[PDB]
Amino acid sequence: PSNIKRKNKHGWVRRLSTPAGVQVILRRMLKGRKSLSH
Amino acid sequence: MPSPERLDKVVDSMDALDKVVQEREDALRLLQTGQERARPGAWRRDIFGRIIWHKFKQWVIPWHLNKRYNRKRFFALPYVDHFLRLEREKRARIKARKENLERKKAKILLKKF
Amino acid sequence: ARNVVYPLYRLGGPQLRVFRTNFFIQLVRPGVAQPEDTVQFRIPMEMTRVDLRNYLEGIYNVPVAAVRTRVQHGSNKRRDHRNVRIKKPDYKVAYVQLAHGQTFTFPDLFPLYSMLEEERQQRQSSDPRRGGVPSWFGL
Amino acid sequence: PLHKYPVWLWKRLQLREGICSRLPGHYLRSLEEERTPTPVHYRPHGAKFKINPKNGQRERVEDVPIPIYFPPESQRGLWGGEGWILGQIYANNDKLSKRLKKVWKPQLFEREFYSEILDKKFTVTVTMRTLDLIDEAYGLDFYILKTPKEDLCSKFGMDLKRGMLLRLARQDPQLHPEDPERRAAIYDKYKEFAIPEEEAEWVGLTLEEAIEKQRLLEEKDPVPLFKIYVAELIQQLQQQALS
Amino acid sequence: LPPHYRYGMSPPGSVADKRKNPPWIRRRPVVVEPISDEDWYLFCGDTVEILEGKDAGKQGKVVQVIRQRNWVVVGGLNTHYRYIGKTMDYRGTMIPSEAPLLHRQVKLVDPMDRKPTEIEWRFTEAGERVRVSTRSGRIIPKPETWIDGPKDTSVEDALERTYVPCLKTLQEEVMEAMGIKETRKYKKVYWY
RNA sequence: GCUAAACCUAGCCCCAAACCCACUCCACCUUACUACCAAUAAAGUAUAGGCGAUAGAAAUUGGGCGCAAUAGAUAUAGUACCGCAAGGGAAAGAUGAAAAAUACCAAGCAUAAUAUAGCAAGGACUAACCCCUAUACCUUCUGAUGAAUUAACUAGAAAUAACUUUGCAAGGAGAGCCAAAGCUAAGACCCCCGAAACCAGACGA
RNA sequence: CCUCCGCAUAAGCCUGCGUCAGAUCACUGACAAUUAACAGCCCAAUAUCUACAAUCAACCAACAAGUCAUUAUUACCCUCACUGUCAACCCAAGGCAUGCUCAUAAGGAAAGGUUAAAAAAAGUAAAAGGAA
RNA sequence: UCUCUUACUUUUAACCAGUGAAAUUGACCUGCCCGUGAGGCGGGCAUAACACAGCAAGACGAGACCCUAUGGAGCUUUAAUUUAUUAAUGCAAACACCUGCAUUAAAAA
RNA sequence: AGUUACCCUAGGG
Repeated sequence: PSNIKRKNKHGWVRRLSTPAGVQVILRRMLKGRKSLSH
Repeated sequence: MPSPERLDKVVDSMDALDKVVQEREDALRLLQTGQERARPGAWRRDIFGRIIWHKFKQWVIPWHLNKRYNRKRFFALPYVDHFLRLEREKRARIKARKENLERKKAKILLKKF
Repeated sequence: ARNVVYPLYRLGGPQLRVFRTNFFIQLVRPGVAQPEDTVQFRIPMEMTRVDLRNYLEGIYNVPVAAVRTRVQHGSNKRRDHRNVRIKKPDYKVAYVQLAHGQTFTFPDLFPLYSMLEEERQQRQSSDPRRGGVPSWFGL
Repeated sequence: PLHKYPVWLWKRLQLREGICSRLPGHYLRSLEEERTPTPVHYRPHGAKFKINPKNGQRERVEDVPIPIYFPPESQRGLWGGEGWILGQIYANNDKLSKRLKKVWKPQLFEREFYSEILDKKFTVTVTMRTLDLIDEAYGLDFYILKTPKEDLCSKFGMDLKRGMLLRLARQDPQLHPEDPERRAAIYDKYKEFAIPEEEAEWVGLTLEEAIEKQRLLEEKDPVPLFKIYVAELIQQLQQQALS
Repeated sequence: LPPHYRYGMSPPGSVADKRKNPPWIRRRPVVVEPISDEDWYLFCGDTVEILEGKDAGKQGKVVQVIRQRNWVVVGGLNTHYRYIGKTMDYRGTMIPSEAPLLHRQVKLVDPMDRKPTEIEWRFTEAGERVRVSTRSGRIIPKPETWIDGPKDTSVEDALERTYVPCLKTLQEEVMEAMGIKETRKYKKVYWY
């Protein structure tokens, strides 16, 4: 377990870095997840 | 606590004082400048395609050489509009459910009384 | 002040002044033994050490010699009926050492029934030698 | 449930909603037009009706335009009404063979022209067909101000058009300074395509570009309530004076 | 407080209320007939006549109103009996307890006829709105000192108008009156 | 008599109508929530097609015989929980006017362990047993498979022709369609669970 | 009587045997706490300097050929802010980076009570022989 | 190790006390011999009921191998025909790059 | 067209 690693791969910045990650966040926002990212 | 009501009374008094001073400040601002809000802002459209009220921050350098600011995306690419439509439909569903439930409740009320 | 934007400072600019401070403070009894000149406060998260010094010196005319701060973590180990964690908020503790050899000790704060009580002396408890027979009857 | 409006009508609904509604009427019309670009990569039928050799009866025939893919490089250059044909073929022109993907690309020529009205040497990537419509239109100028938007299918073409139409509308003396007779000769040479300046301002604008222009146009500093109230007080004093 | 929360005799926050309505109960909601705020006509201190149940025909006074359930508690009427102060070994003391009555089971009473009558809310020149009886043109009025302390502002000081309306901010008035001088001028920054 | 049972109403579903949302202050693309720097009909017709499986025009014409807590939304909540992540994804509540009034019914057991012998019964019998008779069931073979038990849930969807029953009748039909007794209308025929794969786009390694 | 463990830091976790009160081989509510010197959190530009290992670095001894640095001019005067600091703890159902101690000054408990059957597991001892 | 096993200790075990699973389970009032096709059928025989501890003969409980599917997937080629492409050439166009049309191979279906 | 001791799935003996 590592916080640096976790925030590097699944974090908000990494998600928004690409259109695929933006789509992940959009999917999770449509579903209503409390946690959209790490 | 000996008398907890006076805490609420003090809090209400201070909220009233803040309201009064704020009213004076905004009246003066409307008079001198015509602006309605103290903090400058804009209507922008973030990466997820939603309209937001972006509140501005104070900076030393202008925006075109602000490295961090220019990383933010105030526009949506065409892959968002499908998700915008699906969110619209989700909101529509919630509203339809609510309005129908209100009508059913009214029917029940009229049935009983 | 809390929950406000601060005007940005630039070289040779006017002093930042706050006219109606927004953060409020309490002085709480220490949970452990402390030196005589130490006063303990619970303080908002945004309030700094310099802010607390100036706050006490200005509003309360208290000559402050040292200030130390720590952030206390509130417990997240308690749950609703829905197994959802309930947060006790975190807070800031300040330790203020007073100046000029002054001393502080926390003061000793906190140093319809008539008929109920008047019938409480009218039990007329059950007599053992009666053996369950109601005592109301005059026979 | 159901939407009140079909989804394909949502763009048209949006055009009537906000800042799009405040745009000039002629520009919104230009956006509304849907007329068909001239055939380029397919041969149109001669007539609406035709007798087939199979059953000998007359049926109506329609020409279904072959889709053309315009890569973004085309918007920098000036191709004809022509672009890429992303299609499929049969292996040896026999339907009993495999179906395999083909792309038909044009031949791009880096030619160099002179816009007389704008008085500039432009290096442009074109096609042989572009040179043909150039020859038939008798000049880059006439070609640009004649060929409609769908037939031009180029953003650079519409930038040239907008510049040209503005230069006509403005009667701009900056074409040829200290040379009025040639300026007048060129300006009369294209009297046909003279347009009002307001109309020329919005020609060839993409919708986002038009919204940006409009939002600049109506961006005004909010007038302080002080002078509104002063004017109101002055007006009230005038009314009281006449009483 | 949760939705469909059940209003009762105990106040919505009391100890008895938290016991009766813990944060996890979901009971069947009570159907309360919607009476508008300007259609309500039973107030605390009102004399009322009881129509239904025990104590029918007896007149009393409205002690509490629970408007979330169209409830009127007529003091000393509609009464059962309960024990209070029930300890381990003491049975407690019996006492009369009131149960709420719906507004339909209660009528208002004229101050001179002393009979139950319907009421309408009529406008008056003197008072913009007030109750009136139906059996007669009689108005029914609405029913129901102090020492200043060490930290209570006197009315004389409270109401005094010290405000001169001007075109200066509190910051500026306070700086001018407090004699705080600032020669340094703000260097404008970029907002975006 | 224990365990338990029972309960209606939260809400939801399908329509109709109507085109929706989105700045208290503050914070949030950096390790997010971080003050601040380079219709209908034409018609299943024409047509297309390993001319076959199939595909198929145009001209032209013009509130509830809904669910009611294993149901109905997944929804008490996209929560708890699971997963590094994308992602997956629950369960459940019931008094009354007032709580400022605290019986009778599944299985499983208990009251109440058992007595030669045997699909556990049937014929009986004065009589429980003793006597006589009796190769569990379902599926698949021509004649091994599954199941502790209780409660709930759980599986046949198409009217061309024909037939029956009506209406009207050389005509029927509320355009189009059919007609050498036909035509119009109705009725009545076509299940559930259970691969490897392939493709597209993400997420991790 | 055991100690192949311990004590700190890192990483991870996040208040998870502190006080008061209650219920439950014999967790809940409330209150309280970790205080910077340790450690994070740095650096004004424009050019321009940075050939010779470590190994006690002295020989020797080599190859795989190495872990390290400034100058010139210009600008510069305000100072001790913010954050981590708790535990019996993490990851899985045994593993764990670094320093210090190498049996402890630190840290723990193999036996719920009895009996002394079989079978089973581990250990010890075993005549004569010593791979049958 | 064995001829050839024996003694002791600990754990386990058995009993007492506390806490307290799982696979399994058509129902069972669950015997032996012989025969038929075996606790249950036929013929003999036996047979009051009831634990606890054992044993492991029977009852009851994976790992392979073959075949089939007009069921898949991969690998190799001199299966089918093709070169979408990539590398080359030849020919058109233009005044070498880019394009269009054919041919030859590798890697491909 | 061969092949799979990497084979895989539904069934059968």
